[PDB]
Amino acid sequence: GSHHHHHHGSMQEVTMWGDSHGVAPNQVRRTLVKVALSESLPPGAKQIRIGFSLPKETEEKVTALYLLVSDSLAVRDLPDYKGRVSYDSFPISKEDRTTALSADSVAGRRFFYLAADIGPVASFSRSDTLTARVEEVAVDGRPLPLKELSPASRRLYRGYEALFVPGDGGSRNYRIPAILKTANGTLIAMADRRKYNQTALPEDIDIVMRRSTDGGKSWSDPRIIVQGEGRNHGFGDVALVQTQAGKLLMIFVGGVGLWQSTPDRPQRTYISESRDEGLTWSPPRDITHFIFGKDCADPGRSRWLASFCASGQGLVLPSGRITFVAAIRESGQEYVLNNYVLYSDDEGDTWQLSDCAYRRGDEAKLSLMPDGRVLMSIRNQGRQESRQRFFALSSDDGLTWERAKQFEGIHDPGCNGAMLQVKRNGRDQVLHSLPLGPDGRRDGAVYLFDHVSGRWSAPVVVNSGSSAYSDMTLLADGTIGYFVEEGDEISLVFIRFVLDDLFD
Ligand SMILES: CC(=O)N[C@H]1[C@H]([C@H](O)[C@H](O)CO)O[C@@](O)(C(=O)O)C[C@@H]1O
Ligand SMILES: OC[C@H]1O[C@@H](O)[C@H](O)[C@@H](O)[C@H]1O
Ligand SMILES: OC[C@H]1O[C@@H](O)[C@H](O)[C@@H](O)[C@H]1O
Ligand SMILES: OC[C@H]1O[C@@H](O)[C@H](O)[C@@H](O)[C@H]1O
Repeated sequence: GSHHHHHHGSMQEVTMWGDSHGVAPNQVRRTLVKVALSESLPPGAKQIRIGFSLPKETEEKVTALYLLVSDSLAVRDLPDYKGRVSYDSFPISKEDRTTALSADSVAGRRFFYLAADIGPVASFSRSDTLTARVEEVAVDGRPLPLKELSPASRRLYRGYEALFVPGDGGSRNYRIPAILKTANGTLIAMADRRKYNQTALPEDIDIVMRRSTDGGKSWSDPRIIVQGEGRNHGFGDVALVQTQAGKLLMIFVGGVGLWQSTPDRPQRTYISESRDEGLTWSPPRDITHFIFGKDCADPGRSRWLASFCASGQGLVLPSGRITFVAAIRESGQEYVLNNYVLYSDDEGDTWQLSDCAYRRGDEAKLSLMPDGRVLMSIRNQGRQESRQRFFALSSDDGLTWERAKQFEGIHDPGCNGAMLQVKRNGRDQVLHSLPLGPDGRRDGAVYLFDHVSGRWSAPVVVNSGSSAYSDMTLLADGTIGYFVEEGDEISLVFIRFVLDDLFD
């Protein structure tokens, strides 16, 4: 083995991890440091003592400390599991720097969490972070060597909440975030309820929603909107818009996997609408026949094999044209997709396709440029070219397209993300979310592209660690809502900030 293992008895081993998830004001029992014993305290043990450090700056920002003890070693803050993780909570005065528990109180458990309640104040600047470190763990007065695997650094944001966490509602997993703000200010958050594992269609997957009518301060209980009915009969990959008439429209796929779809046995595209701010939804309407396959009225598309619209959001143009970008498989000989805009000029009654927007594309998004042109951002799938994100432009409201290399300059490890057109210090810019990588789904970042200089900013990492798909919206009061896949076993996390919190 990698280490020398002695033969004079059993050896307890202690591992610790500092936490780096984001936080927000007033949150309760936020983990700062996790400590794991390799085995239960031995039968004759009487006490464990944990000593720690916590800088004045962090002390000033918390209202209370605790030691939590659990039989489970959890990834996220213990309240995020809604009781599915059992734990006891032992208060510590915020000024103290040591705490002790009897072995009887520990009751055989191995997992300890130094946690804090967060106060009401913050600057939200890049440097506005919370930290602590466990400095000693002693059993019956005998210290143990600590293996430190990460430092603690929790950034304060104006809002931070995991909206879908593994195990919620009985679903093992969650993926594929979509966020919509309506004109009346309602927030609709949807996801794939990946009930048995984290894998894609053709697994059995449902679509789930939560809603907020207070700007994301509080969220409704999750509701299953579309129920999967078995393998090959699931649903997922939601994108959302609100039409000019006010109705909400969700588009999604169901059925077999993307690469299993064929013209005669497709993975289908469905739409559903809500006329009451997402409280109720119409039964899913299959619109596959407008796109491809056996029932399509255009014989030139009746042998196309598959199509899916990119999860997250579409775009409703000033004209009222409703758009989503589809990635379409035109040949069964190749694992290649081409992008086309799927659009409706009649509030979703009928749907048409643009001319081809991008060859060898993948999930793509739209945004409205200051002068009315439409910008497409296309996922780079298969490490093409220089591993950069791809872009294209339309000046005819999405009907025809030309590649726009002048917008290229950010790396894409091959992942969905989102755009917002913003104005900052009088300048028209694009905010784009993607993982930073490089070459992997790590470090969820945002970048600003300055339209006039044609240059991208350095990235700002919003959420360090494993990070994948993201969607973003602009709240009415100027805040940005950023809805991201955090972690290897994903939770979908809604983070609120203003641009100056990240770029100032
Ligand atoms: C309908 C469908 O399959 N959607 C899935 C897409 C596509 O497979 C790829 O974009 C095709 O290249 O990719 C994911 O698996 C991914 O990369 O995390 C998630 C998403 O659920
Ligand atoms: O023996 C039980 C142990 O409990 C500890 O708290 C103490 O510091 C040790 O000296 C030892 O007495
Ligand atoms: O107010 C009643 C509702 O009626 C619907 O037709 C419309 O989509 C909504 O935006 C809302 O107007
Ligand atoms: O990598 C940093 C973090 O992001 C994920 O990977 C995971 O949930 C955490 O265990 C941690 O590893």
